[PDB]
Amino acid sequence: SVKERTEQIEHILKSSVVKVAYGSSNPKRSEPDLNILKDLIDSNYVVFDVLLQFLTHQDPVVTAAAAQVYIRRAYRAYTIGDIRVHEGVTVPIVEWKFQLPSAAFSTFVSVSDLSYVANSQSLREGILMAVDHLDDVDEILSQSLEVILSNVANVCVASTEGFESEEEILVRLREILDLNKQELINASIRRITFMFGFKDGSYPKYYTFNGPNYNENETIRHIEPALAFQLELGRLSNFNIKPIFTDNRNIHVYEAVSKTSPLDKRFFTRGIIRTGHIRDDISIQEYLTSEANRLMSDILDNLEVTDTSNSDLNHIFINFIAVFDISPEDVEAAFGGFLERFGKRLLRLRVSSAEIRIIIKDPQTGAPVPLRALINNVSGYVIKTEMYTEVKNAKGEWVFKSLGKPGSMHLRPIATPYPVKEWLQP
Ligand SMILES: [Cl-]
Repeated sequence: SVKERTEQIEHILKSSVVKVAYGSSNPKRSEPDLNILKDLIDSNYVVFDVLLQFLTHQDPVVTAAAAQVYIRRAYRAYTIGDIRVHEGVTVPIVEWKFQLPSAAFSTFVSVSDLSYVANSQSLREGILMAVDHLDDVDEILSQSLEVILSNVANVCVASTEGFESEEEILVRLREILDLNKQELINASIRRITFMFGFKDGSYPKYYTFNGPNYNENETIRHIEPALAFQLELGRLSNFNIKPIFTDNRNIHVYEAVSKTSPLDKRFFTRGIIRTGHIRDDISIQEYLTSEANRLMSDILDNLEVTDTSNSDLNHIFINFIAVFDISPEDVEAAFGGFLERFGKRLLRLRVSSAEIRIIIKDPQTGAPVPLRALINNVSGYVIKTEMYTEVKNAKGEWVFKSLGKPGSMHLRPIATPYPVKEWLQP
């Protein structure tokens, strides 16, 4: 598939550009047909693993249809405006304008910086720039910013040949930052992101640095900031969070300490399952349960290497991003006995509960419907799985809605931060 989709894309991009029949030559600078690109933007399969390489595609005319797809699919939670394909000193530059609505996503003025609050009255621009190699950046960046804390810059980087440790790429990027610092600031760039594509099907890496001192935002290291909501970080707001980096980049583990009570330590792992290919043979239900399983294995191994000293209510959050043909009952099926298979490992590790998020193609409407399975180890006697949908309530906030008989969180708002151990308060 990684081959097939890598090719599948090429045809879709160039087919968006091409406007004319054989022999007559096509227009030098022409807009791409969004009806034709739409089926690549609104796709349930992964796209970002295979797409970045086409931003430094040879031709500058698909490069721009590549850009749009990226922007238009990263900013699925935003109200996107219009996009201009500019032309820099060297490589092209793409500018999109955008703004965020008030129920954009499950846990509700920006997605990645939850402290960016604005009134009922706010103006937000973004740059996309492709580069070929990290050395290219410094020259490109300053000129690029000129098309002018509220803006956003995403920089793609087609190669890092001649680099070894991340950490040496990190302080390269820090150099590049601290040399353009005041110039980034003048473009009111709130958050800039370097995104390194790949070819064998690995998911891009992401580095993001914020604010006036462009220090790295560790908490959203390998996720496009626009989609960081898939991590649902807001729900950790009663804890001082800190990442623990891992070799699996679909996995974001965080040490949490209740601000209120330094003795309430936990680890929240939040894994993400994008999907690029399902096998013909197997059921959907069968697919959900292997990767869930896989992911929980990879997850458990990291905790069984990390120092989980006085942790207690350790928590796992698996997030599927695709849409699936399956049924709520079949979904619930798949996670029957899900943890039990891990009982001794979850026991030794103090993992008390796990939450899965799946989306279901509605049989009739064909529209996507979000489920949560909340599995709770507590009351150790048995494991209860409570199944919800997500619904907008009276107030306008997304909310759990049980599938059967009311559950623990039957109409709680999905954004509810995990409660703290209060009895540990002085
Ligand atoms: Cl993607």
